[PDB]
Amino acid sequence: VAAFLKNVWAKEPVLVASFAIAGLAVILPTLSPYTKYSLMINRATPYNYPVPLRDDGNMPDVPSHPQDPQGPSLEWLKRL
Amino acid sequence: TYKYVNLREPSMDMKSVTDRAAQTLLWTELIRGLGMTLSYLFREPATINYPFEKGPLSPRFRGEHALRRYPSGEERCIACKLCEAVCPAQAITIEAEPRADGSRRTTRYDIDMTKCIYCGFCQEACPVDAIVEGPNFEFSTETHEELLYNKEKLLNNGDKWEAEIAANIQADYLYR
Amino acid sequence: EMVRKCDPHIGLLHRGTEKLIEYKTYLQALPYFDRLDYVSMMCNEQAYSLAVEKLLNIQPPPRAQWIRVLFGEITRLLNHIMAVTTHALDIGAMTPFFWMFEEREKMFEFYERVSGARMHAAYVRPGGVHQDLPLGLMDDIYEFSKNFSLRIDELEEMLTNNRIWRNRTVDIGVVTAEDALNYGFSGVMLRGSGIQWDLRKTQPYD
Amino acid sequence: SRGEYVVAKLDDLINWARRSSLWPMTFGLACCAVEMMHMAAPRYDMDRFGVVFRASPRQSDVMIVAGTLTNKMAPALRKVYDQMPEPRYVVSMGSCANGGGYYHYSYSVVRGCDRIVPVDIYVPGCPPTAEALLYGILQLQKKIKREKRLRIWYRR
Amino acid sequence: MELLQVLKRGLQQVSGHGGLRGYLRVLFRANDVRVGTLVGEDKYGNKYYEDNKQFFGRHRWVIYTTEMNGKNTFWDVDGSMVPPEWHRWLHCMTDDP
Amino acid sequence: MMTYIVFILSIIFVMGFVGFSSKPSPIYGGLGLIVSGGVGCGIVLNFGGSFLGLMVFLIYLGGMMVVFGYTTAMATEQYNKVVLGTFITGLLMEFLMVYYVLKDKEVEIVFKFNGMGDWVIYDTGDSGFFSEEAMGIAALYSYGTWLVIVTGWSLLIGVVVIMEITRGN
Amino acid sequence: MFMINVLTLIIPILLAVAFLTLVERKVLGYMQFRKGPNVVGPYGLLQPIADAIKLFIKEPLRPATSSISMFILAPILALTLALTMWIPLPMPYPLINMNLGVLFMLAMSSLAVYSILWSGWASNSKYALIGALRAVAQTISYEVTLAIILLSVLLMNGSFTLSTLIITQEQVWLIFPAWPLAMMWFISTLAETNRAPFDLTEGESGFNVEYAAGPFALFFMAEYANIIMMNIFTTTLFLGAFHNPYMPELYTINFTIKSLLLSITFLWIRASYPRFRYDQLMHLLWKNFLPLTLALCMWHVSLPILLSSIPPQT
Amino acid sequence: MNLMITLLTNFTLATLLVTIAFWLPQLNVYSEKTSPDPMGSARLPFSMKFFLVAITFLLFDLEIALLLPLPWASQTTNLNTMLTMALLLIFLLAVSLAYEWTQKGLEWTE
Amino acid sequence: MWFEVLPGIAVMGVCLFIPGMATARIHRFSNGGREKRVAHYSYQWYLMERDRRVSGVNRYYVSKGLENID
Ligand SMILES: CCCCCCCCCCCCCCCCCC(=O)OC[C@H](COP(=O)([O-])OCC[N+](C)(C)C)OC(=O)CCCCCCCCCCCCCCCCC
Ligand SMILES: CCCCCCCCCCCCCCCCCC(=O)OC[C@H](COP(=O)(O)OCCN)OC(=O)CCCCCCCCCCCCCCCCC
Ligand SMILES: CCCCCCCCCCCCCCCCCC(=O)OC[C@H](COP(=O)(O)OCCN)OC(=O)CCCCCCCCCCCCCCCCC
Ligand SMILES: CCCCCCCCCCCCCCCCCC(=O)OC[C@H](COP(=O)(O)OCCN)OC(=O)CCCCCCCCCCCCCCCCC
Ligand SMILES: CCCCCCCCCCCCCCCCCC(=O)OC[C@H](COP(=O)(O)OCCN)OC(=O)CCCCCCCCCCCCCCCCC
Ligand SMILES: CCCCCCCCCCC1=C(C)C(=O)C(OC)=C(OC)C1=O
Ligand code: SF4
Ligand code: SF4
Ligand code: SF4
Repeated sequence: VAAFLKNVWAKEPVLVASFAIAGLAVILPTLSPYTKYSLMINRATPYNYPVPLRDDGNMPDVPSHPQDPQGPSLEWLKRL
Repeated sequence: TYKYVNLREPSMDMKSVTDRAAQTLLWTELIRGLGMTLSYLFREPATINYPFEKGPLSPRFRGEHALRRYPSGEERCIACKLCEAVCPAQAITIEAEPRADGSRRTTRYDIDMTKCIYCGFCQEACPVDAIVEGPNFEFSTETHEELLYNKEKLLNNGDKWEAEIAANIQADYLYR
Repeated sequence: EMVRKCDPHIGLLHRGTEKLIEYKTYLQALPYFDRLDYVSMMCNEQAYSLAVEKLLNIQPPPRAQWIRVLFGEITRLLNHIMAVTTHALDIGAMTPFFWMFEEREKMFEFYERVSGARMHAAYVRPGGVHQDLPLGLMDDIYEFSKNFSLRIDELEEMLTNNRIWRNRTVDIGVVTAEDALNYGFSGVMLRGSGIQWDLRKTQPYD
Repeated sequence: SRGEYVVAKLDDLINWARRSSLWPMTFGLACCAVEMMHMAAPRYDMDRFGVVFRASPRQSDVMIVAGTLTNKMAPALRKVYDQMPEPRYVVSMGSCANGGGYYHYSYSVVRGCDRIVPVDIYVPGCPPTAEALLYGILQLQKKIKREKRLRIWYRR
Repeated sequence: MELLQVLKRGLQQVSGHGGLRGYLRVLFRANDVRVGTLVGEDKYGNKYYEDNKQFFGRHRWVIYTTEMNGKNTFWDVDGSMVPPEWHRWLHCMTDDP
Repeated sequence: MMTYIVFILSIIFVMGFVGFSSKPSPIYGGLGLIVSGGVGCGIVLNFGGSFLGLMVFLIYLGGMMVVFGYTTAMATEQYNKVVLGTFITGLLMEFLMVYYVLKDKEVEIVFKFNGMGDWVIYDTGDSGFFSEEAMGIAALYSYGTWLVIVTGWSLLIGVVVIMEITRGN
Repeated sequence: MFMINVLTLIIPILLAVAFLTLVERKVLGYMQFRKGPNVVGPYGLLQPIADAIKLFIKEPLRPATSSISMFILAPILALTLALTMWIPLPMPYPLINMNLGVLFMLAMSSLAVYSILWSGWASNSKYALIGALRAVAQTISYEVTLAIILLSVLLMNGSFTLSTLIITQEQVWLIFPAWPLAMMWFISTLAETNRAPFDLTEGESGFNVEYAAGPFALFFMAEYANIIMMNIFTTTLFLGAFHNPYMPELYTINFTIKSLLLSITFLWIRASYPRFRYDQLMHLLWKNFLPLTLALCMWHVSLPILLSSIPPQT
Repeated sequence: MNLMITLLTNFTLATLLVTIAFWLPQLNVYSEKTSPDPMGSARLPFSMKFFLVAITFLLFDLEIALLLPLPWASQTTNLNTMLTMALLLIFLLAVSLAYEWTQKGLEWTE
Repeated sequence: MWFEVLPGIAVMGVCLFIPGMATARIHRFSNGGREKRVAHYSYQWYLMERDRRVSGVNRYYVSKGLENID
């Protein structure tokens, strides 16, 4: 188990490097703490129009202007 | 008394193994060959500028054949036929007869420059230093028949190249 | 991709040297041996001279013997340069051909200075050598041999450790020792299989 | 007149183009091929004259016969000569190709390569030095320079 | 720096051929431009130069004449254009011109 | 006549199909199919499908018709009335169809076709800051999970199958 | 006005090809301890003109071709595909700005093997056909790794647009995060254009043995244009330069210098090593380059996700 | 518009160069040549190795066509699914290569 | 010596500098002293056509600013 790795790394180093890179690529995104940042960067990109909602009377969370305090914030993106 | 080329076992420790694997993955000896060919680019080339510069030669050089003369105008060949006897390619044809004053002189002396192997046996078998192999080598012709020398052509070559043939003989005759 | 049969057809350079030798004297037959192997001139001359001296029951003077061995070794350098560089040129590497052909031209200059001809010297003759060495030749030989170590080192740097070069040679044409002996091989072909044989060590000359 | 001047200048142009880009093929038969290789060495440098090293037989201009032409080799030499595109030139190197040389009276040697192919330049020697073959190549260039093809075409 | 020495040597090569006209003349005739000590000249007009700092082979050279025996040799130079008394010196068979 | 560029390209497409479908020789059929594929990629590009046309050039022509001509070079050793006859009659039906289309601006063979230029069917709006076909293709890894799975399995099985049947044992 | 742009693109390509022939001869000469051509002109500056005129007044071979159609068509395709792979190259502004210029280049490079196939089939020699088939197989087998490497490199770019490739390298060179891809890409482009140590057709019949000297020169000119184009593409991919939008000459001079250095590196490679065997280069590709290319492709897909560094789509 | 103008210009320049390269020595009247491959009239031997490497290239090219939209597809919101599908596709590429490797598929053209 | 390869490399460098400089100068000249506008997506093309329609000269690089509004 231990001498096998040394022998196969002395004999075929290209395959050892390929399998190691593959294992890193397949186990690292599940372990890194920055994948959620990629998720909420991709979902916060404004491709299409933010269509407004008709004010019935009960939406305290929805802002009435872009500069209003309520609403989603991208300060985490500006700092990171 | 003998040595063992290519009988070096490879070491199997981790240092040697990682060195060989890094040499495999990063192509070290290929960079070595590239770099040394680059170093050979920045050297002065060994090319001489022909025809303005000529390669070095020696007084023993064997080029075009010539017939010499004594320092009184009399030609040196006395028709002894040793040069045509020693010629390994049979390139020399000699015919002789006594001339008007009874001297033993050739009436025909042909050398086939397409048969001759330029071996210099004739100039060393001559007892009177009559036939020589001069220093000229740039005598390429456009026709086969221009390479079939008679007596007149060889005498003209001797009269043309005497001022160099005599100096080469003076430089070399103590080694013979 | 795999070769099943090789039939080498030769005879395109059969000049008929032996009959012409039979029609001439020994001194006239010496340049035929000069022109046999046109990269190993003085070695063939030395073999002919040794055979004729053996039949004539004479031996050359010691200085002629030392001159013969020195020019045989220069001839060996010429032959090995030509063989290795042309082998690499046929495989595909072309730089060492020029790199060692410069030194080949220098050795040709040595030949011309001692004999008057660059290739076919006709220098080694039965009984010794035709002419003595001119003054100042051995200093040039010493300088050339002083730099030839670095020349061999640079050829070895270009060729030996290359993976592309060794991939074309590591397991090609493996010969066993008994098959090398039975097929009449000699020299480097015998020595590459491990057979410890050398005519300069086992049956020495001058 | 104007036409003779035009064809003279065009003849000079095409002769300069042909003589300054001579691509040789070499028949590596014998000793003289080793001397050809020594002319292709760094010292003499055949390439610097526009004369490349070992061009293909299907695109070469000058064919060099360096060595002995035996009876078993002569039809192959003629077959190679016939496939060359025009303008083609032949240079004979050394005594074996000039007239037979050492092996002139042999039973299996063609007495000169001019019995098989037309030959333009004869280089004498055994072997002729690299200087001598370079001189022969430059003399061939001089021969190409004084060609008069377009003037002959205009006058006919 | 040491590039200025190389540039200055090139400028003396331009000046040592008697100006740009001679420089271009020797450049297009001999395919070379370096200057050396004039060893001598012969009856036909060939000029023989030497430069002992160059390596063995380039340390002696000849600039051919432009007319030899009634033939225009401005571009048609020949290796057989050297008389024998200078032919012995040029091919390094001797040290004395 | 410049408004009829896609129509002219379609005419060249069907003419090349008539030419290679007459079967003169397998290599000439391959050459005609290559030309027809290039013209069809031109049709797709002029319709707005840059990615699909470049897929046609990269995979159909540069990657697959190479294999077809490569196999054609390993058979059909190198060196008619029927070929010329079908080529002539196919050209005749094609040009008769073109004349009947352009003379009356309507035609019916199996379905009803209209002889106006094909610029009329286009959409008058813009797609914003993206191309629609690229987003549709890019949704393969997010939406088409099942399609990816079945296509990749079929490709691997095809590799296994080709290795199986060419062995001979 | 646009035809002036087309002409000033395509005529300097031919001029650069001829002087590439001269430069390669001279550089190989100076690397082999000798000189290149210096007799025909001042330092050989007139050698390509003389060689071109000689090749264009040479006698044709006049073969017994099986098909004169593809015999004509193969140099047509070779020259057209050599000249058409320059129009989306940013210098720093491409002549034809393409949204998918990289994949357009891949399509043209994949289409380039039909010249080899048709030149092999048109000649009556069967050994010429076998050599053409082997060359085609090597070419497509290296197309595979070209495509995978380009796909994996483009994941740091975000699109197929060639002009964005300058914007990506505004901070650092792309050879820093993708140097194994750079080495494999360089070797794959070296084997793509059939150059040493992969030029098997010169080692022991070419695919164009029966072609005349003129069409042979056209094929060789197309090959050299392919070499220059590939080196410029490699420089754009991995060695991007600083582009001032007010002074485009800075980018033009910078990438010209870098691409000339890369082409001189091509000539440097061609005179250092022996040639490969056919099976040796097939082993080098299918068993060495391909698994590492696949591993690095998976690594460069999964890397920008875990680094929160997805490049912008537009 | 400009693209097909450039394409036509490149095509007509190539065909002009080819026409001049063909028909210019045709105006010469050099000679008439009779001329009466190492193999004389042997049939081309069918090799399974070249066909096998061609088909392997075709199948890998198809999976490359599948892999091509990854730069566009990385911009999706469903990043876990896209990453899993991409890794699965390249893993299937690797598995097909390994199956070709183990069953002596890459043999004598390795 | 080795610096004699430099004339050929210089001619090649000039012939490689020519197309990019010509392209940049032609784009700047033909677009009114500005860069050639990139239209990769239909929104940028719609802005192109709107600017061409608002120019009043049928020419997309003749851009009018605050001098047009009342
Ligand atoms: C564009 C920029 C410049 C590019 C370079 C240009 C200059 C250099 C030119 C070199 C010479 C070129 C001519 C020869 C070309 C042919 C030879 C050749 O290239 O062969 C390739 C050789 C061939 O290998 P091989 O054939 O020697 O392999 C032996 C295989 N057996 C035993 C089966 C025979 O090597 C490769 O293919 C390797 C490619 C590059 C690998 C890069 C790996 C990067 C590091 C990964 C991580 C490693 C650590 C371990 C894991 C850690 C994980 C956290
Ligand atoms: C799980 C990770 C992700 C996996 C999917 C992605 C993979 C990416 C790389 C794809 C590679 C495809 C091709 C693989 C072929 C392997 C089989 C093989 O070639 O076996 C033969 C070889 C011995 O060679 P031979 O039989 O002589 O063949 C002629 C060449 N010399 O045999 C060998 O050389 C031995 C090969 C097997 C052992 C390799 C061990 C490598 C270990 C590296 C460290 C651990 C990495 C983490 C993953 C776990 C690996 C077990
Ligand atoms: C992008 C840039 C690309 C550049 C490409 C070209 C690079 C190299 C440029 C040229 C370099 C120098 C060339 C010099 C050639 C020789 C000139 C000369 O002096 O020729 C003399 C010769 C004989 O003259 P004669 O009258 O007989 O002499 C007796 C007087 N004592 O007379 C003759 O031979 C006749 C006249 C010949 C004149 C030749 C002039 C040079 C031709 C160059 C062609 C290409 C020019 C550039 C094209 C692209 C740019 C526009
Ligand atoms: C209506 C009137 C016009 C009719 C048509 C003619 C058009 C012009 C053709 C070119 C000029 C005609 C004269 C050609 C040369 C004649 C003089 C000559 O032979 O000069 C020799 C001289 C070099 O001397 P050389 O013998 O080589 O000496 C070696 C050194 N010891 O050589 C030199 O110094 C260099 C000679 C250079 C020749 C000119 C440059 C090449 C040709 C350029 C134009 C054609 C090609 C254009 C580009 C095509 C694509 C590559
Ligand atoms: C033996 C026969 C002769 C062989 C030699 C000649 C033919 C082969 C060599 C030339 C090959 C030419 C290939 C042309 C298509 C390449 C793809 C293409 O056009 O891409 C560019 C562009 C798509 O990119 P994109 O940026 O999205 O478009 C602008 C978006 N704002 O797309 C556009 O800009 C689209 C522009 C309008 C549509 C153009 C259509 C061109 C004509 C049809 C194909 C012509 C070639 C036919 C023959 C193929 C080979 C046999
Ligand atoms: C428009 C036409 C331009 C001229 C044609 C391309 C340039 C000439 C290439 C000639 C050439 C040279 C110089 C050359 O050196 C060479 O050897 C490698 C060739 O291949 C055998 C050549 O074809
Ligand atoms: S040099 Fe030799 S072959 Fe020539 S003529 Fe003299 S003896 Fe005869
Ligand atoms: S050996 Fe001398 S003297 Fe005797 S015939 Fe010959 S040239 Fe004359
Ligand atoms: S002429 Fe002399 S050197 Fe040349 S091949 Fe004949 S024997 Fe050898």
